[PDB]
This record gives sequence, structure tokens and C-alpha cells, in this order.
Amino acid sequence: NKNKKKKKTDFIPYRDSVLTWLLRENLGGNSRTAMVAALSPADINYDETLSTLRYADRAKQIRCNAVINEDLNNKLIRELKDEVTRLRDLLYAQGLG
Amino acid sequence: NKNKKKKKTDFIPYRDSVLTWLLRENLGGNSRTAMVAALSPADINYDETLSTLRYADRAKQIRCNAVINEDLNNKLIRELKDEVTRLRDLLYAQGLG
Repeated sequence: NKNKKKKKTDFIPYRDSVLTWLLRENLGGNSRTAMVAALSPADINYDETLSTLRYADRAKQIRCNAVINEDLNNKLIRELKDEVTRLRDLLYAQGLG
Repeated sequence: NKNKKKKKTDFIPYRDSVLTWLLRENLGGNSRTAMVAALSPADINYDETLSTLRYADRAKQIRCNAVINEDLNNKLIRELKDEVTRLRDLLYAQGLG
């Protein structure tokens, strides 16, 4: 997709294991493949669940980026301060403050 | 006060005794304080009585920086919301918003 042509079939290792060897026709060529991974919600199994995620991260390894949420109280403080600044600026510009 | 100001708050020996140390905030700062003095009417105690009255007089000159308390963690939020309400009311009443 990136370029548009490259030809060189490379060499996808199929003979390294019998599982991938027998599934050669299904995996490659004009075909489609899907991967469904199961997750356990229990805390006690935490590491194992993480391991599944590390195995579920495969087949692309896309970028999940940073994940974080500001505190809701701090969010309200920030929004209120911005609103106060905006309304004060409007009043001062219009001469009513 | 005698003059008006010039900084230099000096230092009152509060650590010299546990009594004054524990009562640091009550003698000065965030509190309203009342002194009650007891007098023995007999002549024999006269000097002692005078001393009490003298120190009692000095107790009148002390000024305290009393504050209520509230809770800034929530009173800041309340004050910002009230400011937003005031600015909104001013803008809508004057036809600016």
C-alpha cells in the first residue's frame, strides 16, 4: 500500500514449523485471516492477561499513543478559569466591566 | 501602629515555654482572644494586683489576624462558579451575551 509496487516476494518463513507449513495456503495468497484473543477480567491473573495483550499487540504493532485523563475537579477549575477570563475580557472590551 | 509601618516583625520567644508554644495561634494570628483578669481586693496583694493590671493593659494592644476557614479546595470552586454567574448576569442584563 505505502509505495505501490516492489515485486521481490521476499521470503516469508513457512517451513519453520509444521503449523505454519500446513496453513500455508490459508495464510498467504489472495486470502483473509482473523485473530480472536480472549481476556480474563480477574485481578489475580493479571500478568497472564498482560501476556495475552503482548500477544494481541502482534500482527501490526500499531501506536496506541499516551493514555491519561486530567482530574475532573481540575478540569472544572480549568474550564471555570477560562470562562471567567473570557467573560471578563468581553465585559472590559464592551466597557461594561 | 505608633508610627505606621517599616516591616521588621522581630521575633516573640514562643519556644521558651510549652505554654506559649501550644498557644501560638491563640495569642496571635488566626484567632479572636479574650483575657479575663482576677483581682484580690486586699491591700497586701497590692503590688501583685498592680502588676496584673499593668500586663492586662498590654493585653489590650494585641491585634489578631482572624480568618474564618471555609475549605479552599471547594470554596475556590464555589467562588469561581459565583464569579461566572455574576459575569453571566451582567452580560445578559446589559445585552452583551
